[PDB]
Amino acid sequence: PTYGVGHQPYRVVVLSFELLHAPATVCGPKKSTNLVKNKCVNFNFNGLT
Amino acid sequence: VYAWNRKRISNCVADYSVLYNFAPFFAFKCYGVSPTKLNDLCFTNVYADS
Amino acid sequence: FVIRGNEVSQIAPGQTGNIADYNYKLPDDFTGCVIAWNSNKLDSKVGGN
Ligand SMILES: *[C@@H]1O[C@H](CO)[C@@H](O)[C@H](O)[C@H]1NC(C)=O
Repeated sequence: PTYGVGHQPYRVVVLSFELLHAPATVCGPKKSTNLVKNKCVNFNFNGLT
Repeated sequence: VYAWNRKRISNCVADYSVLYNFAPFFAFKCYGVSPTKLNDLCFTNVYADS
Repeated sequence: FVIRGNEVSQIAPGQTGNIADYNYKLPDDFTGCVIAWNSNKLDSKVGGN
């Protein structure tokens, strides 16, 4: 505890994120809606807008 | 700061990795070079202002 | 993991150093986040940990 600011311990957590190559198993709090076909619509498929 | 020290370092092998042990500073602030790449290239003169 | 405050900046893509060369090397193409916080109250011990 007598050390300086550069010699003090730091706890590090590194979150490495995979791409959408595999099934998107970790997905955030977004509520999915019903699918509408044959119409000019905006779409958000697993973060692909 | 109005009478800042200036020491010329020359004719020696410079190892910049011991500065972290010498001083409790958090990080460098290097402008023309990179602090990780300082152990490779050789300099003509180096001046330590303080 | 737990490191020193001098070597927090070594946890980055394309960087070299002691822990970045011998303990934990991040791929230069690392797509993710690094969260480092001070833990001088917990990890430090009086007389040395
Ligand atoms: C600085 O010099 C003193 C003089 O004895 C020494 O004890 C100490 O280990 C040196 N290094 C640091 C980082 O204080």
